[PDB]
Amino acid sequence: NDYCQHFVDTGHRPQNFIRDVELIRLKDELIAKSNTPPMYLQADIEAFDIRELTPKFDVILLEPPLEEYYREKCWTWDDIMKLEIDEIAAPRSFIFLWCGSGEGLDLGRVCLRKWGYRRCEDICWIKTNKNNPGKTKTLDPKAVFQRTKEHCLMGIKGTVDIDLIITEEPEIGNIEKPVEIFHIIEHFCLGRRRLHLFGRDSTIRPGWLTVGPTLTNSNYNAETYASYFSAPNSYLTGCTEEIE
Amino acid sequence: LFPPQWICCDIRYLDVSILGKFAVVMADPPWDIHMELPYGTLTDDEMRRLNIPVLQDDGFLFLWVTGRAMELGRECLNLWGYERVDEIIWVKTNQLQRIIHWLNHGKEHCLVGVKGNPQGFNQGLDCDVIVAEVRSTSHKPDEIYGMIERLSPGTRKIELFGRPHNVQPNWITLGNQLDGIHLLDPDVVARFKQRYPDGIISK
Ligand SMILES: CNc1cc(N2CCC3(CC2)CN(c2cc(F)c(CN4CCC(C)(C)CC4)cc2F)CC(=O)N3)ncn1
Repeated sequence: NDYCQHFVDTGHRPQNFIRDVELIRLKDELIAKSNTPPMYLQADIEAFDIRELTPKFDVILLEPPLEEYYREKCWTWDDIMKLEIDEIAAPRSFIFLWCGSGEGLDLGRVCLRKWGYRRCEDICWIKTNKNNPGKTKTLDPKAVFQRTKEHCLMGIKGTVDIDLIITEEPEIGNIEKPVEIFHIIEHFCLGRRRLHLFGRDSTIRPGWLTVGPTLTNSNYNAETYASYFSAPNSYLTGCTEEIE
Repeated sequence: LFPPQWICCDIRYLDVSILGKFAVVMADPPWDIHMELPYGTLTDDEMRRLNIPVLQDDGFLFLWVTGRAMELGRECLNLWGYERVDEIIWVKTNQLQRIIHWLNHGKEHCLVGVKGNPQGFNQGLDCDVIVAEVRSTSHKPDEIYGMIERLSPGTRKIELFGRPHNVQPNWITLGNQLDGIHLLDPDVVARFKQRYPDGIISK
């Protein structure tokens, strides 16, 4: 069957028909034991000196609020590219950059290179419309096709899961990204200093430092935070037992 | 001339100016992805130097990319004069619709480039996700031809680095494993005779 034709016929996206969309439970349980307390800081990242965020991070998840997320303060790729991300990333570290579905797939690669990473994975969040087949999409002027996915670029600097997330398209104006991206990241066992830039009250999570303008509360303290990673815990992956 | 046409050639040396202008170009090039492959590859410089620019004035380019070609393909696309305006992914399933370095790969990527000011195309009919079964390894999914036909019905199209299974009405297919030269469009046939009077492409 040709599901592209079917989408033309009915309005059901082809991804609506993908099916199925203690093994790796020690992992997860080891992750949960390893996790630092959740930590969070309200900060206007535009006006904020990013270098106050210490220590250097093993993983950075970067989720800038793109204009395209508001179909019905936006950050342009001009703003994002000017962030000093390389100033806070560890010499060996990883970045996960939500890039949207338009020009961000190009400018986000420029950003990754600008900050010193190379792309090693491209994770696509594929959005089903099983609940509103009869909801046509209002296209970007340059679009050739209806855009039904977002890309999260994985980048590496220095020396179980699939690259797809499938969920239903959120309601209009819901900008949340699927929480599954956190599972993929934590399953990589990349180290324990994890930073989420442009997170929200609703994304705060154990094992993560969340920084963003709309946080209603803070508990960040750089000395307290650094203390979770002082010896003997400096090089844990986040997937092993705590050191007695 | 509507029915399938093809040319067995080395795309590095064919004079593509004899083919005229196309509404859609598609390529699944043999990129040097810095792994060992069962087919011959083109170097980065050979890819850059391909004479894609003479093939269109106003239309769309469909460019399959994997690995480091996700980046190199974007470079070639811009060098040849295109802006990347979309990106199609093909979710690979089995016959029961289940999905087949750091992550296992469930998809393949096709960049969509635009050149000039295309007019009369049907933009927005299809969406940018293909769900289809791996009918054979190394093969792109046939659905891409349907989406391109609905996007630009009846127009002239050219595929580079195609194989015999790829020949399609409205398409001229170029590849070095094709069976000879089969050209039916009278403009192309004339230009071919003039440029290649002995039916041989060399330098
Ligand atoms: C020297 N100059 C030439 C060369 C030439 N070709 C003829 C055709 C060519 C390469 C050489 C096709 N090739 C091949 C096989 C592949 F898997 C891929 C990768 N791609 C990735 C995306 C996908 C949808 C998964 C589908 C796969 C790309 C490929 F190009 C195998 C082959 O044997 N030949 N034609 C004229 N001139």
